[PDB]
Amino acid sequence: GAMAEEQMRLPSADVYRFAEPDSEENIIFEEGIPIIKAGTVIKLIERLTYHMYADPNFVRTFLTTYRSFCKPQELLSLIIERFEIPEPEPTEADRIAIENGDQPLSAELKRFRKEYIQPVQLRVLNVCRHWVEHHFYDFERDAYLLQRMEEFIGTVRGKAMKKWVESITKIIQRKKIARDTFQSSPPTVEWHISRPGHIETFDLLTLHPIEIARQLTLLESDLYRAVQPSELVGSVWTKEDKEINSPNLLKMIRHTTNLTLWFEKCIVETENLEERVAVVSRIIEILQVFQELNNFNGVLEVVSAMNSSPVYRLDHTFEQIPSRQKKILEEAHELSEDHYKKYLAKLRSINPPCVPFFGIYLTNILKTEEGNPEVLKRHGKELINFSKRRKVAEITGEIQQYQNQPYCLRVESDIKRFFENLNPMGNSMEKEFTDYLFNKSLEIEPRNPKPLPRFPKKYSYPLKSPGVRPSN
Ligand SMILES: COc1cc2ncnc(N[C@H](C)c3cccc4ccccc34)c2cc1OC
Repeated sequence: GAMAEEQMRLPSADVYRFAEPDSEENIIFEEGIPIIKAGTVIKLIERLTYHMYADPNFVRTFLTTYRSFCKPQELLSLIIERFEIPEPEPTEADRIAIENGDQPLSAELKRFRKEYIQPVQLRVLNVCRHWVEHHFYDFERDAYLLQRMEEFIGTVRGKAMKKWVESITKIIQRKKIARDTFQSSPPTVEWHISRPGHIETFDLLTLHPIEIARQLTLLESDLYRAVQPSELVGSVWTKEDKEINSPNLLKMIRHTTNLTLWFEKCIVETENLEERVAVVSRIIEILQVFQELNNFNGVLEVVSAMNSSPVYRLDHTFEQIPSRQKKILEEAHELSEDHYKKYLAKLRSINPPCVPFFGIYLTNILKTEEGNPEVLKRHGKELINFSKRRKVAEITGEIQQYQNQPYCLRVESDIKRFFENLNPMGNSMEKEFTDYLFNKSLEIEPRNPKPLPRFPKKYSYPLKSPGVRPSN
């Protein structure tokens, strides 16, 4: 019948793997264009380059997430095999015309070429164009992958495929060369005790708190904007090959660790109580400027530092902090309460520019990865859970909508370098250092009923803050 006629027009399974009938044993949809819930790698590839209709949403999500279930080298091989479609044999009337010496009719072959081979091959090139344009990192990481792609794209003889090879060749040309401006007047760079150039005197209390907040916001904005979606998929930042797969993500996390621990270090290594109060007060001022700038990443780094085991227990220090600053810390902490309800409402209400709290995306992605299975079972056969990947991809999409928000703030190279080079842990491991920090906390403020000892001053310069109002 017509169902068999439609199927038998496609190539046979002994010579082509991407043309078997769809069943519950190899592909399932959710509930227009149907959304793919799960399937085999073969069926995913077929639907990635489906002949009847274009599916740009599935292409975007596939190329973002595929590394969680398929290697880059394996993906190339599959789209090559998908491209290399075998043509059906001519009919008996047509076949005899060849050995006689005459041109056949070839109506079934022309229709197959028109409505299958050409459409499928068109979609494969669209995937290649999307791959090189939006995920070039794969090709620069694995040089052999690029040679194969260039070799494949080089050997595509076609009239209708001429524009696609030209466009794909244009992008690799740009990406090869890509290896090697304010709208308003930025405010004047602020200084306090440390002079411009005197980099050896740079410190928490010697730099201006306004400028610490500005330079950290510029730094963190750049780090936030550098993170690519694929770095977050499949928990690849916690796997063995984390440094190659998730370098921008790891830079973000390590900065957060180093800044947070540096705040804690600054506090507990200031053993004199009155000096430690000035240190804590200055960090709260830094948070106030983070809040002015809508650098929520920054705000919650300060909250983390203040809520840490060595700092949160310093009752004698926080007694001397003015109620106004206590309230600022309370309201900052309140952002995180009830699954970040207040934070999320604040982030949606504001206009650009901002730096979103990065930690929440990592938390939610880790929950999705751990909470959903890697594969679904149907009739004994395991199928790749694509909905799991799409949910992770949807979270990385939220990250991307805040990645084009540059600040109207001038960089200070020396202050930038200071914060880029922070190494509060030194040559200690993290657990060792955080044990040291808590042991330091116990020394400076012993647990009751032990007495509170006095300690000498370490700072020879004035501790009064210049405040957080900028000059004008
Ligand atoms: C559920 O337990 C908590 C409730 C909190 N409620 C409000 N704020 C917190 N943290 C802020 C950042 C903060 C830190 C340290 C000293 C502060 C002193 C006065 C005002 C705020 C302080 C909280 C922290 C908690 O555990 C860590």
